[PDB]
Amino acid sequence: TCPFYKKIPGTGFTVDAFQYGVVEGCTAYFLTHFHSDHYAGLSKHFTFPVYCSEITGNLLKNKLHVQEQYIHPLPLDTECIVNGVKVVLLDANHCPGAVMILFYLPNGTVILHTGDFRADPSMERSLLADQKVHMLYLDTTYCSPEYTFPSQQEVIRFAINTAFEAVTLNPHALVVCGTYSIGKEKVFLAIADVLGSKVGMSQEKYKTLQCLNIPEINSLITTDMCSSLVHLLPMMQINFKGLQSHLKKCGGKYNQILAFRPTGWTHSNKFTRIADVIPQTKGNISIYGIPYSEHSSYLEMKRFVQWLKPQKIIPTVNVGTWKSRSTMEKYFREWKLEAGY
Ligand SMILES: Oc1c(F)cc(F)cc1-c1cc[nH]n1
Ligand SMILES: Oc1c(F)cc(F)cc1-c1cc[nH]n1
Ligand SMILES: Oc1c(F)cc(F)cc1-c1cc[nH]n1
Ligand code: NI
Repeated sequence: TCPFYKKIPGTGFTVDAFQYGVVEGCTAYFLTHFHSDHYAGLSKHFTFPVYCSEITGNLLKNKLHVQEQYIHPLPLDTECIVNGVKVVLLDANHCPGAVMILFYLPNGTVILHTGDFRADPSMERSLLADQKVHMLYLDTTYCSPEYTFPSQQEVIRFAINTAFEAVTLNPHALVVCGTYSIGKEKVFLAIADVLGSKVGMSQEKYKTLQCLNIPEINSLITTDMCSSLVHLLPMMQINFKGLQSHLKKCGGKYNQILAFRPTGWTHSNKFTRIADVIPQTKGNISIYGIPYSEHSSYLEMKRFVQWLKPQKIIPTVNVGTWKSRSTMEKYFREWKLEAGY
């Protein structure tokens, strides 16, 4: 059964609620983004209205085969009326097509649902600047002060410089990047661009990237592996055995692999700085774990919430244990007392 934190009270709306069968009284199902834990349950047999971004709608149509008649794409930054209720979609700074949703309830209450997001000061000059938000449904993935990591720009600078140095020293080196979902496309696109290469990948991954429908990505991707010196593989293959196996298939074209595993936060962030990061190495294979996050750091989250000044916060991540729930509630109270309430 559908949990309380996925229902929007005083409406017929749910958010990211496709794995619970027919939800009683739900007239419209919102989907914040195309990640599997959020879309779980959608297929060609779904017959209720789905509201989402254009990019999310492209993925629903082509990857999950949802019928066109049930897909309702909405433009960003635009007041829209859905089943008698004013809504706005805002960029979430997560993966491609990811949104936050502002709901203007009939009773005068205003709700912001962040979906998954990476909070940024630029959100302080969105349509959020205008008015009061009563309730915030918050992506609390990294809601603890130990969760630190660098900016996306700093991580990409490291990856570009590392890859360019390696291939300039050894023109016969291959670069490999791991993936298991949409998001983090900058890692492989930025490396390919500096090396003057397209990114080679499976037909299935090519299809997914096409669905994003953006010319710059299309110009840098191919299914012809032999023509490319940056290859994408499933994240599960980014290990010494998997990479050894892959190098055999390349027909003596390469004699070294440099590989990148984009992760989220890992405990090595507590000790090491991005500039001091070193790889795991075995013979002619090296693997770098790089902390490229598409979720807010603790400090980014705190800044956003202290700016927004919501009356109530409902966490949507780490909700399963009493320890997690208690810890998050203590941070929200600290932030409030500091902020002057
Ligand atoms: O995600 C992107 C990326 F990684 C590289 C790029 F050039 C463009 C995008 C993008 C996202 C939405 N519109 N365009
Ligand atoms: O955390 C808050 C903050 F930083 C500023 C603010 F105005 C309110 C809160 C809050 C916490 C729980 N309910 N409201
Ligand atoms: O363990 C707990 C529990 F069972 C119930 C509860 F409300 C809180 C906790 C907890 C643990 C650490 N901090 N808070
Ligand atoms: Ni996500």
